[PDB]
Amino acid sequence: HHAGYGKHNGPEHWHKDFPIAKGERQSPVDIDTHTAKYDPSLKPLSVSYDQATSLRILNNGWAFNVEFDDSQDKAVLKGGPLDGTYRLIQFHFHWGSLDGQGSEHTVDKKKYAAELHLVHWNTKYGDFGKAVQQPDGLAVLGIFLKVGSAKPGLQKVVDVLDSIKTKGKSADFTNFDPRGLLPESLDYWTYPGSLTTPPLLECVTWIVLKEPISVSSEQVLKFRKLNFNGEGEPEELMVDNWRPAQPLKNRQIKASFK
Ligand SMILES: [Zn+2]
Repeated sequence: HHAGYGKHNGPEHWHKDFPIAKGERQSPVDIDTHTAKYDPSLKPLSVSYDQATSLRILNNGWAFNVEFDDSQDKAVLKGGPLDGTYRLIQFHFHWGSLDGQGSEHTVDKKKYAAELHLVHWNTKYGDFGKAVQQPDGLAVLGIFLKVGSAKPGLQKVVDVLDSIKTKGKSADFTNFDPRGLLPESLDYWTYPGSLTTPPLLECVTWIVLKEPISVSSEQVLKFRKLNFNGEGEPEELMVDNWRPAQPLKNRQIKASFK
């Protein structure tokens, strides 16, 4: 009986196994666009994914992760609020059972159909495991997804989901270009926060893009065909695997843009 997104083990229950769930810098949060202040101090954001090397995609019962080779300085995130270099290790989504919900962060309380999370770790800490133990160990790029026109660069991901339907399944996923999942503009909000799943460590600088990418209903429907359960178990569809907005507390959300 571990955490999950069910009525008896959902986000509201996580604090029992992870006290930090009621911490001072938990994520996600609602982004109040009118209160977020433009920060002249923010340097230009740099997303260098030209040499990104994906290797595999796995259903881990919480989402599916496209994993990358981070043994070398290739796909990195720098600039903006960040100091130093952060290396891409994996990306995953959260999505709902309906187009009206699914994102973890909200904008003026608005919930998007889904949210993409590109996870990077601060290279100054040597590895991901050590980085998550640091307040500035991680830097996650958040991108909202809305339903409309299909996203060409996402179809490759959608097509392999059939092979990793259940928890524990993984498949080769080489040569995937994450640049195809980025919106046109890099304008962003940013604030200090946490992982949004156990162990919910407060080691994350969050960079959430203002501009959503559009995906087709067909593409999102395939996300909804995945299973939380393992092979040969009662089917529990993988939907609504998002954590709700948490108290902002003593934090300020800064904007990179007008
Ligand atoms: Zn996430």
